[PDB]
Amino acid sequence: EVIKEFMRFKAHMEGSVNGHEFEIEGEGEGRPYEGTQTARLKVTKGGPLPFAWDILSPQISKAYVKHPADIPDYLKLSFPEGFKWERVMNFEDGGVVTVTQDSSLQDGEFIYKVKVRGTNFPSDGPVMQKKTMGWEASSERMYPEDGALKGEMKMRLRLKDGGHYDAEVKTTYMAKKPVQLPGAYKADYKLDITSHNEDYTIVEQYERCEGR
Repeated sequence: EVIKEFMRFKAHMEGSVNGHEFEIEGEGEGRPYEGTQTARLKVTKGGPLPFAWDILSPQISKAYVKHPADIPDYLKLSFPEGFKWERVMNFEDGGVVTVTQDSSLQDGEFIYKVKVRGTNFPSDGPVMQKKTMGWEASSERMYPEDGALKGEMKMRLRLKDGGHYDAEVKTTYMAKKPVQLPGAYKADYKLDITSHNEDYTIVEQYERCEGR
């Protein structure tokens, strides 16, 4: 049908973190029913970034989440029109990241438009000093509320110096048509940076996500 067993995507991201503006463009591919995907991203403006790429990686794809048959796959069902999402991440040291995203399907490939704002990150923190080392696996609590599918999760970022750096995350995912919302369930994620040049202006990532 509209969602094939293999799908490519194009992504464009604009934003600002602690006042630093940037643009990122990327292309990816994956297997939406198996919950797996990879992408190649390039910082096209504002590179090299003065902050950890790790805060941007989750803002680059929910059409690729493996679901059981008895769970309506609301975000897949939303296509060809698609869906929008709005996210707020509250980090333990007061940093905040907010995101608004549009997902659409244009002639057989997914199109992602992302806007990112980060603010209040301590200048001496792991984000502005780039001391981060990738996200631990996460479980997102999914639940229907107010005509939308909501997600909530605590995410933990590994630090290069030893510890962990935590965020509280809340996201609203909204189909462009009112397709069948699921009941409550959990989506488990693993997101890895698989390749990156010295300054991270070219980065590759891989993610597996499965609803339980």
